[PDB]
Amino acid sequence: MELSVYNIKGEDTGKKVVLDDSIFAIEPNDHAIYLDVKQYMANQRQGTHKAKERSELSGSTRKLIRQKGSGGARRGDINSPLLSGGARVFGPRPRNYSFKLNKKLKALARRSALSYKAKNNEIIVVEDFNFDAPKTKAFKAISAALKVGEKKVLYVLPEVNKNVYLSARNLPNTNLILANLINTYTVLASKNLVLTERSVAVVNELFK
Amino acid sequence: PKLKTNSGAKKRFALTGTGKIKRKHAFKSHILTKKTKKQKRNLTYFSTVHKVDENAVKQLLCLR
Amino acid sequence: PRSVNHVASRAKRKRILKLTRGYFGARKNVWTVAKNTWEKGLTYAYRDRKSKKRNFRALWIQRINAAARLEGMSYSRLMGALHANGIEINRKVLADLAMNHPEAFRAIVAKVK
Amino acid sequence: NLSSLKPAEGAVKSRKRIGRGPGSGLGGTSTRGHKGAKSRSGYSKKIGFEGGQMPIQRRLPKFGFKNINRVEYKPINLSVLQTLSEANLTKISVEDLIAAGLVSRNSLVKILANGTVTTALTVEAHAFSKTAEEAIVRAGGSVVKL
RNA sequence: UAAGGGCAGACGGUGGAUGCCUAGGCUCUCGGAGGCGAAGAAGGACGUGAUAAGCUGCGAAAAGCUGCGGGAAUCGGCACA
RNA sequence: GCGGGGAACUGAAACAUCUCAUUACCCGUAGGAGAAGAAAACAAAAGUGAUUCCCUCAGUAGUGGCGAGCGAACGGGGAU
RNA sequence: ACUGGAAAGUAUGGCCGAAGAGCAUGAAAGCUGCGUAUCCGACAUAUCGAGCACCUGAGUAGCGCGGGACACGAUCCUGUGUGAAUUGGCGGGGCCCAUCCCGUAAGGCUAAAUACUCCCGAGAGACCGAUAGUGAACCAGUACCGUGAGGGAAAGGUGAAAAGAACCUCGAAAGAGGAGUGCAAUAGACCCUGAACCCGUCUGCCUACAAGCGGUAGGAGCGCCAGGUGUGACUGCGUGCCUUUUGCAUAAUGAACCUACGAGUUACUGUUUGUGGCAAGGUUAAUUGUUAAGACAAGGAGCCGAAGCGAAAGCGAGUCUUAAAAGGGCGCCAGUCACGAGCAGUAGACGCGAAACCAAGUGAU
RNA sequence: AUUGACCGAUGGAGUGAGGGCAUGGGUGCUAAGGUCCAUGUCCGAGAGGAGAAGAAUCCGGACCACCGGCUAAGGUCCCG
RNA sequence: AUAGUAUAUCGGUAGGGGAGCAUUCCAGCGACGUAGAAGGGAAAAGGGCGACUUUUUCUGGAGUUUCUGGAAAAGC
Ligand SMILES: [K+]
Ligand SMILES: [K+]
Ligand SMILES: [K+]
Ligand SMILES: [K+]
Ligand SMILES: [K+]
Ligand SMILES: [Mg+2]
Ligand SMILES: [Mg+2]
Ligand SMILES: [Mg+2]
Ligand SMILES: [Mg+2]
Ligand SMILES: [Mg+2]
Ligand SMILES: [Mg+2]
Ligand SMILES: [Mg+2]
Ligand SMILES: [Mg+2]
Ligand SMILES: [Mg+2]
Ligand SMILES: [Mg+2]
Ligand SMILES: [Mg+2]
Ligand SMILES: [Mg+2]
Ligand SMILES: [Mg+2]
Ligand SMILES: [Mg+2]
Ligand SMILES: [Mg+2]
Ligand SMILES: [Mg+2]
Ligand SMILES: [Mg+2]
Ligand SMILES: [Mg+2]
Ligand SMILES: [Mg+2]
Ligand SMILES: [Mg+2]
Ligand SMILES: [Mg+2]
Ligand SMILES: [Mg+2]
Ligand SMILES: [Mg+2]
Ligand SMILES: [Mg+2]
Ligand SMILES: [Mg+2]
Ligand SMILES: [Mg+2]
Ligand SMILES: [Mg+2]
Ligand SMILES: [Mg+2]
Ligand SMILES: [Mg+2]
Ligand SMILES: [Mg+2]
Ligand SMILES: [Mg+2]
Ligand SMILES: [Mg+2]
Ligand SMILES: [Mg+2]
Ligand SMILES: [Mg+2]
Ligand SMILES: [Mg+2]
Ligand SMILES: [Mg+2]
Ligand SMILES: [Mg+2]
Ligand SMILES: [Mg+2]
Ligand SMILES: [Mg+2]
Ligand code: NA
Ligand code: NA
Ligand code: NA
Ligand code: NA
Ligand code: NA
Ligand code: NA
Repeated sequence: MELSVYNIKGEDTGKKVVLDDSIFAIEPNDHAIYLDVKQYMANQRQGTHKAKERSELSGSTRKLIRQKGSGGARRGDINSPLLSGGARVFGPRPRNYSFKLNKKLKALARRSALSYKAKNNEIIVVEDFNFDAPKTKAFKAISAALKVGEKKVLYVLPEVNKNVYLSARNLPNTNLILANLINTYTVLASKNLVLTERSVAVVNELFK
Repeated sequence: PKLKTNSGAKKRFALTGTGKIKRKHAFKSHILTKKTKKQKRNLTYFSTVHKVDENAVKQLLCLR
Repeated sequence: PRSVNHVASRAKRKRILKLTRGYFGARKNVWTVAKNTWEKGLTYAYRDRKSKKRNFRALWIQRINAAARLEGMSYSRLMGALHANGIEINRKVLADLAMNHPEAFRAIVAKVK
Repeated sequence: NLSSLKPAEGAVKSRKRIGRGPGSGLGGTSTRGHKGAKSRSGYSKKIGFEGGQMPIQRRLPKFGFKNINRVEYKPINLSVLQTLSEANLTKISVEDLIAAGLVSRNSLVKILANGTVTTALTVEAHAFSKTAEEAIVRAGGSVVKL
């Protein structure tokens, strides 16, 4: 799959780039996508939740009333869960939610999402650009010139470009990622994918 | 934690190639003259654990 | 997260308490008394749907017996004469004819007598 | 596409939940029967127990001993040697056998006679069975024990 | 017919559930630090206001005294009159 | 953290060896950490060289009214 | 501009953005306020050669008796009684001896990688939201109980703003009816919303010849609003529910009623199975690098599969049994890593409940 | 002939206090709503109909609805 | 359930298996609300069946929610 290349002013320059066929033209595996996204959200979890069990309450372990003769229900100590203000039984405990996925499984799910993008025709290749200073109005021009600014868009960049990061930070529906840290969830979280002409070469060698 | 093997089972049983469990026979220790040679020869052989006891023996050996 | 279904748990009780309106005393509005009474009533209704077919056939036969006897014939002999003649009119129709259209009933009797 | 995710059919299933009413078919006694030891909270099975009768791991004797100088050889059969050589070779060796993932680095190799070794090879293994050695030497090969 | 009673509805009483909310909790991450005291500590008693129970701050110099840096129209604590 | 003393219920479907556990608890006394630490060491004719901590080795070798149970090290991969 | 008590809402048209985090403001604010991005700042104080046989640790090493620690019911420690040698020495390599190998006891000192949180600063949460969450959101280790050690609560919300109701009427005044404030007073101080059990008044129908778990299935009349709704003369059938039992209307157990609370959960190690990845191979653990916790890339140590038989030496599609054979036994003639689920064990392990045992204290008012 | 009712492998159980009746028996007193076995059956875990009212006697195995019809055991003077 | 509409079958305690509803919170695509959200009272209508859902009206005066997937302090 070869795609045309546009400039910042959103005008085709005739120059074309090629996308590796093993990355962008496979048959997507939808169960692989389901597992990679489930793993991503689980690894974002911080399981800091807890309620107090019976051995953690502040009451004394003394027997409240004698076993027989009182005429009511038999009772032990004040921390019983049957009592008002007593122990919480089988409540939350601090948990680690991460699980393992095979490395080859994650590589296949990355290719399936990129194949979905290539098939839905939501991939734009733009020439590499660098700003002299951070200006949010400058980066809005590229998005408006590329006609991807009314919906969530992802910019794939090959290097740091601190000026570019600061120019795109304030804009609501804009996400920036490095071309070597691409994961399944961030690809599928945006309607449009804007690849820089140097990020194509980075992706082709890495995720082949 | 890790499952623990029963110390007495790991000195009395063994596994074979297809998964059966090797065992010795009892009644072979000290009162021997009154038994027959056929009986003693049958008792000297190794045997396998019965199907109804395989579950317990595997639990003792940790499903091994 | 902590999940308590306060509104849903209370709505289940309120729906049933609409069905127990009209009962005597605490059986209409006190929850564990009323629910007990309502459940027992549903068991009666399943049994009483069946007994309805028994009671209405017995009432049809009694009316047919009185109408036939005014024309010199008991129920057992009249029914024996109808089934002998192939007439397939059912007891609900005949009882209605016995009570509200006595002239049509008399024509069925005059056909087998 | 995060709005329309779907797992494969029959891949996820709901967990069992007991003690939550009659309609589930799992309430009341909650799959435990009526009384006895097994119905109580905190019951666990005594693995070797048989009710008091002498258990099977006691009725039977112990046997044998383990040798602290035991030597085990990884078996590499004849038909593997001819397959690997043609696929990749006319002088087989342990470092070649390790390089093809057929044996671990620190492992000893004995050559056995399950197959044919028609191709004429010089072989360097730690040990050789009598029949396996004859198979190579008959087929115009060489056997080097080292 | 109704001394009284039954059921339904309307409108109220009582009570404080529910919904919404937070001023306080719970589990942690990252960085620092790991003491105070005979030059009298931790913790207390008694006092201290125009007015002064209780808290807070303070110590017979007692809601406080003196410098230096900051800051700019209100201020005499919670807290009113 | 390091020292000095030190239970029982419980498990062994009873119980005394054993277990619970060198735990609870009591007492003495440091530091920002403490203890350890530079081979009268491991290994097995092949080698590694102070101590500490993590992953393995391994529920293995052993130990045990050889019951219930208890349970290493060598070697390898790391932090430093 | 509209709606509104009140715009921050909605619809136009602008503008800023290294600032579209947030909180407050009469409803939901990038442009109202405090802020945020970014940049700039301290008078103080705090912190950052040959030979030679001279030496090389003594009540010590070692040993007997009795104990203790080592995974352990040769090695290390010692209460009691004893007791060496000196480089050709001494100690260890799991009784012990020989040989060989390794090392130098009876002197000492040393950072890092490890353990923890009374506390300070900055943050976060598929954690709670007032019977929850700390015992304690308020007043809290308080009130209260006990000789004492000690035990130990309940209790949040008017309104945007007190504008917290001048004045009149009935009353001795408590209480109300008005007036007024306010979007609202059925927001009026115990004040947001305002449920149930329980308690009244009114209206409609039924009820003083009638006898059983109180309903259910039929069925006139009457009263309301076009066939719906309230009631129910009269008739048929009908001994609550739970639990425990061979069997309960049972005169076996259990509950005054309502609202709220209340009992198979999680971690680790296995095993079976549904679904996937890779495939004669499968898979990384600790940890490391880059970026800004995550993400991506490394890390092959190890583990499982790949040959079995034999107690073992060892032989090997065979092996063991045999003096040998025949016979006979065991073998020969797609795995692995995950995700979901069932089950097992270790943890309090579905919940509540003993009589008791042990340790350290408090008590002879 | 037979709606398929049997077996192996492997995941999950519950049960291990039974009871009445008929037949063959022991015991008891040719007593017991007694007790201990065997063979069927039903209750247990089974509603409906007859027996006035009865766990297991006689008839009969309830997917739901019907103001349709034919029958079983047992009945047809009235309550019915 | 079998065969692909036909035949059979559908009483149930302990117990085994299948398929669903509601509740709290999260991700994604999206909606509703001072021209009246949640909650509370009344009424009507739905569902192979059900757990439940929808609409109208009074109160109330600020939040609520469809679908697909995910996790539980998930039902007296
Ligand atoms: K015995
Ligand atoms: K009220
Ligand atoms: K009368
Ligand atoms: K009693
Ligand atoms: K909510
Ligand atoms: Mg106690
Ligand atoms: Mg609590
Ligand atoms: Mg729970
Ligand atoms: Mg012997
Ligand atoms: Mg069941
Ligand atoms: Mg029950
Ligand atoms: Mg029970
Ligand atoms: Mg029992
Ligand atoms: Mg049982
Ligand atoms: Mg218990
Ligand atoms: Mg009311
Ligand atoms: Mg509340
Ligand atoms: Mg000044
Ligand atoms: Mg015991
Ligand atoms: Mg100090
Ligand atoms: Mg250190
Ligand atoms: Mg030795
Ligand atoms: Mg509280
Ligand atoms: Mg109101
Ligand atoms: Mg109110
Ligand atoms: Mg009379
Ligand atoms: Mg009894
Ligand atoms: Mg039973
Ligand atoms: Mg009865
Ligand atoms: Mg009674
Ligand atoms: Mg009892
Ligand atoms: Mg009672
Ligand atoms: Mg009772
Ligand atoms: Mg009750
Ligand atoms: Mg109760
Ligand atoms: Mg028994
Ligand atoms: Mg028995
Ligand atoms: Mg009997
Ligand atoms: Mg008899
Ligand atoms: Mg008996
Ligand atoms: Mg039966
Ligand atoms: Mg049937
Ligand atoms: Mg059924
Ligand atoms: Mg719950
Ligand atoms: Na049950
Ligand atoms: Na009256
Ligand atoms: Na003075
Ligand atoms: Na032979
Ligand atoms: Na309204
Ligand atoms: Na409830």
